[PDB]
Amino acid sequence: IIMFEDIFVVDKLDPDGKKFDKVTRVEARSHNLEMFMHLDVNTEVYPLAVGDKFTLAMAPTLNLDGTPDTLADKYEYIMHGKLYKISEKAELYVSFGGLLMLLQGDPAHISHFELDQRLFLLMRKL
Amino acid sequence: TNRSTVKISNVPQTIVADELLRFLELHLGEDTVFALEIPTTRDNWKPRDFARVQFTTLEVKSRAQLLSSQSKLLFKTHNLRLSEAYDDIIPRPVDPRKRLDDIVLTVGFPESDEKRFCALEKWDGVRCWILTEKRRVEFWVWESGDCYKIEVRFEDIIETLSCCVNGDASEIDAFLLKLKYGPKVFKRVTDRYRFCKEDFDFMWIRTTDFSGSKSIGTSTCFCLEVHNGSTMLDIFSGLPYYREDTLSLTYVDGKTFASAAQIVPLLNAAILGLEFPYEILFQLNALVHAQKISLFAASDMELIKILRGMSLETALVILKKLHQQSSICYDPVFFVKTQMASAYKRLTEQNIMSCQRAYVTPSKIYLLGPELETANYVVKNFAEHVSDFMRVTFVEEDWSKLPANALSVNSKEGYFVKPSRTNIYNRVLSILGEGITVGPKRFEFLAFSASQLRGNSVWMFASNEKVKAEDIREWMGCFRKIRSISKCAARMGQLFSASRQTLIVRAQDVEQIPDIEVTTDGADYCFSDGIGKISLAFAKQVAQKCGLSHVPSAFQIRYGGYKGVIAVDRSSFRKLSLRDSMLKFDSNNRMLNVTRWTESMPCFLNREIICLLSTLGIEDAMFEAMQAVHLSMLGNMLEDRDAALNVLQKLSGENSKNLLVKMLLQGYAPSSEPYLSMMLRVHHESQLSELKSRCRILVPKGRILIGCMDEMGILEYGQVYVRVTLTKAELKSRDQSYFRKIDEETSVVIGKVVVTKNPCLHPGDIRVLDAIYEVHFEEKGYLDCIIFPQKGERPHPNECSGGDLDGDQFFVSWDEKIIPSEMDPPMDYAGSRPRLMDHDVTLEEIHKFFVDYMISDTLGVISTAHLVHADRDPEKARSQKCLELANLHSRAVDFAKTGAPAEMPYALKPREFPDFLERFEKPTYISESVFGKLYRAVKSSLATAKAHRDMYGEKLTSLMIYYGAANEEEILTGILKTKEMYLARDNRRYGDMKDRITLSVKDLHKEAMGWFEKSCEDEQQKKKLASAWYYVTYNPNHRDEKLTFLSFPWIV
Repeated sequence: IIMFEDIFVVDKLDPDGKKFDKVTRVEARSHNLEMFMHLDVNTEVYPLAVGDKFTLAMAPTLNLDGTPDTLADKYEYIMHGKLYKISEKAELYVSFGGLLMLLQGDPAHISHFELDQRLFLLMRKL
Repeated sequence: TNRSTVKISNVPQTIVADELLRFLELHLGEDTVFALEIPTTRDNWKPRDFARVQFTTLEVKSRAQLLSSQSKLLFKTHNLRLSEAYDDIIPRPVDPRKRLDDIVLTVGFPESDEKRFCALEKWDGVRCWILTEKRRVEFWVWESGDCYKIEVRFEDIIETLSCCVNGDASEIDAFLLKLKYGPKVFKRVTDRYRFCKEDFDFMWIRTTDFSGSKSIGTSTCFCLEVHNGSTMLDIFSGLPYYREDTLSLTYVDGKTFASAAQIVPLLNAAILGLEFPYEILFQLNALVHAQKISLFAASDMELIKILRGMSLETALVILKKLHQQSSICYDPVFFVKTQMASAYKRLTEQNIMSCQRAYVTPSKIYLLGPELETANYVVKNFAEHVSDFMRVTFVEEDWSKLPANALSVNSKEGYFVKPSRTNIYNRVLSILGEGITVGPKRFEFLAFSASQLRGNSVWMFASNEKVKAEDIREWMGCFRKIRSISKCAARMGQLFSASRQTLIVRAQDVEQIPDIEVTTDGADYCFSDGIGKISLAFAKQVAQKCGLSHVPSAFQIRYGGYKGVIAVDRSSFRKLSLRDSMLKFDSNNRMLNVTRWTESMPCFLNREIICLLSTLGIEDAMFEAMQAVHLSMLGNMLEDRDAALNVLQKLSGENSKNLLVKMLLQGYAPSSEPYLSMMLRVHHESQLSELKSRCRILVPKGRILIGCMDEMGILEYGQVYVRVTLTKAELKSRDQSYFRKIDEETSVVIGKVVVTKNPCLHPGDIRVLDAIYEVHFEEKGYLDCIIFPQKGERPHPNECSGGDLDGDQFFVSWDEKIIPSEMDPPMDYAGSRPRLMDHDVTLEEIHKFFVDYMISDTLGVISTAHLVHADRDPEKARSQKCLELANLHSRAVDFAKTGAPAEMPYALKPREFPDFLERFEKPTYISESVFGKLYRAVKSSLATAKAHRDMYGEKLTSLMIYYGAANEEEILTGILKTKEMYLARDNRRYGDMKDRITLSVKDLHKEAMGWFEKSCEDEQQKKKLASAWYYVTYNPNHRDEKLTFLSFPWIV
C-alpha cells in the first residue's frame, strides 16, 4: 500500500527559529536513495530540530487492501494532498492544502506516481 | 581548525555587537570572545545578516561548534549557525606562548670574523608575534608615539641561532635571525558594531625606514633579547633551518656606522680619502650587498691598505673568486693573503658590453655587478664610458614587482575618494630626482625603453667632465616638439634596442613619396602606417656585414628617429627612400642599423587562438587528436633517431646548423652518447613543462612572418599572396591541392589563410583571406613576406586589433579543415584623445608618469580574467562581457602610448582559476572546456690538454655557482629547473636572465675556440689533438678526484 518509504535526515531550516509563529520549511536529504526534500511543517505542534531522523511514507489510501478515498496508529503526522506538477532527476510538487512539498530524487525511484491524484503523507520521528 | 574565527550564519537585524557579546559570554566562558565584527552595507546604520566572531582559545571554538551542532544556541528566537571563516579579524596567534611582550629588539650584522656582534640601534618594549599559519613574524615597535610593524617571513630568514646576553653559556637569553632579504615596514594611521576588545580601529600602510640613523636598512641580522625560557626552544624550533647549537656573543660599539643619506648600505667615501679605483670599490660594494661579507668586515684599514696597491687583473680575479665562495666569509684578509681595447672589439663583433645592474628596494639597494649583456645603440658612440651606464630596477624586498597597494593607497576623504601617496612614492621620486651616488660618481636619469617601462627599469648615466647626461639627451634629438608626456618618453626611449652597426648615409638622398589615405563611414583608415621602400643595392650592402646569404624581401629597420619595415622593389630609383608618416622626432644622426631581417619559424597555437576559434564550429576531436599525435611523436623521439631530426627541423629553426642537429641525422644508438641523450631528455622535459604551463601546438603547415605591401594595386579587398620556404615535411610530399611548387625552396599557397597576432580578445579578428597566384606578383620576387593590397575599405592591420606595419609578426597557416563560414566584424581601433601640455617638459612630469605606471597597471590580469570567463560561461566571445574585456585590454595596451588608465572594475575579477594554472594558493575549479580536456589528456600521458680542461671546468663551475646552477644541463641549456620567489611569477625577467646566461656561455665558447685555434695552428695536428682530447675525456680512468666535465671536447 506504501509507494515510497525511506529514512530522511533534516539538514537546515528556512526560518531557523523556535518561536516565529510561522510555518517552517525544512530541507531533508534521504539516506541511501539520496533524495532532496522540501516540506512545510508547523514546529509549534510538531517540533523538529536539526540532525533529527524521521521516516516518511506515501500511500494512496489509509485503508488496508483497497478502499481508496488503518495506518493512523503507526504514524503521527498524517497529511492529505494532491500532485499537480510532475515535470522536473524527476521531482514532485504536492500541496497539502497550500503546504507545498518538493521531493527531488532519481527518475527510477519515482515512477509509479500519476498526475492529479490524491496521496497521503505518513511521517514519524522514530 | 587552522584559524579561530567563526562566522555566524544568521543573526537578528535589530541587535548590536554588545548584545551578541553578552550572549556569547553568558553561554560560553567569561571574556572568551576576542573580536566581534558585524558587517554593514551602509556606513553605520545597516548591519548585514551575518557576523564573524573571533575566539581566544581553540577549545572555546570547539565548544561553540559543539553547541551549535546541537542547536543549543538560541538568541532572540534565532538559531545561531556556526561556520568556518576565510580570514581572521586580527592577525593574532592563538597560542599565548608565542606572544612576547616587553622585550628588547636590536639590529646589527656579523661585524667581526670571531663570535662578535655589533648593535646599531636598540628598541625596548617591543611586541613579537609568531604566525605559523601565515609563515611570518610580526614585530611591533613604538617610536615617537606612532607604532611601526616589521614583517619577516620564513623565507626571509636562512638560519636560526640562539645566544645569551647575561654571559652564561647554559642559559639562553638571545636569538639570532639571519636575514637574506629586507623586512617589510608598516605604519599605523588614524565602532558601534566593532568591539575588538582593544584599540584596533586603524589600518597599516607600507612605509620606508622610520629610524633616524636608518639602522634597519643597513642591518642584515636581527637579535631578540628575551628572558630565559625552559620551553622557548620548542617555540623557536618551528623556524626553518634551526641549528641546535649554543653560541655566545659580545656587544661591539658600532654606533659610528650611521648614514643619514637615502642610500644607506653604501660605504663612506670620506673614510678612504685616496685615489682608490672606482671598479674595485664597486666590486667591494657588490660583495657587501651580497650575503658574503658584512659592512665592518670590509671597512677596516688593513683590507683597503692591502687592496690599494696591487695588480688590477689579479685583484679582479681574487674579488670574483671571493664572490664565488659558497658560504659566508668571515675573515677576508686571511682569504686574500692565502689566495696569493677589447671592449671596442667585442662591441664591433657581437655587441658585448659589461653593464652594471642595480636593484632598488624600499629598505636597501642591491648591486648585482658587471653582468654581460647585449649592447644597444647609445653605447656605440659612447663606448669610453662603459662603466657610467647602470641599469636601475625598482623591485620589492623579494626582488618582485611592487604591489599596487604599496603605492598610492586609496582613501575616502570628503565627498569623493582621493588616493594618498605613500612614503615609498616619495622615496622613488627622490631617488629619480637626486640620483644614486656610488663612489666618486653620481648617476643621472637618461631615459627608459618601452620594455623597461613594463618592467620598472630605467637607464642611468654618471655625469662626467667630458659628456654629461644632458649632452647625450640633446645628442639623441630634440624632444621639445612633443607636447605629450607619454609620447615624449616613448620617443626618447625607443632608440635603445639591440642592433647591428652598418654604413653611414648622409641626408642628401631621401625621398618624400606621398602616402594613401581612405576615409569611409566617417573613420580615418590609413594603409601606410610604417611601410617603406628599399632597393636591391641597399639590401646587398646591408646584408654584407650581417653574414646573410639570401636577400629577404622585407626587414625591419630604424634610423634617425624613423621606424618601420621596408619592402624590396624592381623599379627603384636610388638606394634609399622614405615616406611621410614615419618621422617621430628630429635627430642629429642618421646611423643605419637592422634588428631583424627574416625568421621563417614554424607557427604555434597559443591559448587565445584556441579560445577564439572554439566558437566558429571547430570541434574538440580535432584538437584532441592533434595533441595525441603531438605527444605520440614526442615520446617516440627518444628511442628513434629519425624523429629527432624531423622534430629539430620543424620545431625551432627551419634551417639551423648545430652540433646536435648534425648528429641527429647520423649518430649512434640513443643509449650511447650520454652528452646527447641527456640533452634530448632535458629538452623533452622542458617541452612538457612548457605544454603544462601554456598551450603551444606545433603545426607544420603554418609559419610566422611579417607583412608588407607592393606598389601594384592589383589585389582587391580579400585577396593576398602567401609564400614561405619548404620544410622537411613539405619537401617529402610537395603534392597538395593548396600547395603550389613554384620553386624548389619556395612553395606558394592557394588555401584559406587567416591572420592572427599574440594578443587577441575579439571574435572579429578572424578574417579569412583567399590566397591567389599571379605571374606579375612572382616577377617582383617576394619572399618571407605576405602581400597586402593597397586599396580596400579598411587595411588588414586595422582589422588585426588595430595594428600597424611596424615589422610586427603575423601568424599564417594554409590549413583546410578550419571553418570560414562564420565572419564577424572587427572592433573599433580608435584610441583615446591625446593629452597635450601647455609647457615644455621640466623632467618632473616624466618622472611622475614613470612612477604612476606601476599604479593601476592591470595589463596582466585582463587576459587571465577573459580566459576564466570564456572557460566558465558557454558561448564565449559573444557576450558583452568579452567585448568589455577586449576594450579594456586594448586601452591597457594603449596606456604605454597615451596616458589612459585601464580602470579595471572590481566586479570583473574572476576569483577562481582552472587546473592548468600555477596559482596553487588560489582556489582551483575543474574545467570542462577544451583546455580542460587537453590538460587532462596531457596529465594522463605523463602518468697541455689537462691545463686547458681544468681551466674550462673551473670557469664553467664558477659561472654555475655565480648563477646558482648546480648541474651542467641547466647552465648549458639556459633553463633552470629551480626557481626563486620572483623568477616564477613573471617570464620577462627569466627570459632576460636566460639570454644573459646564453650570451655568457657563447662568450666562453668563443674564448675556447680562440684558445684551440692558438694552441695548435696546424690542420692535421689540430685534428690529432682533438682526437686525443676526445680519447682522454672518454676514458673513465683519466678523471681526477674533482668533477670531470665532458662538455669540453664537444665544440662542433
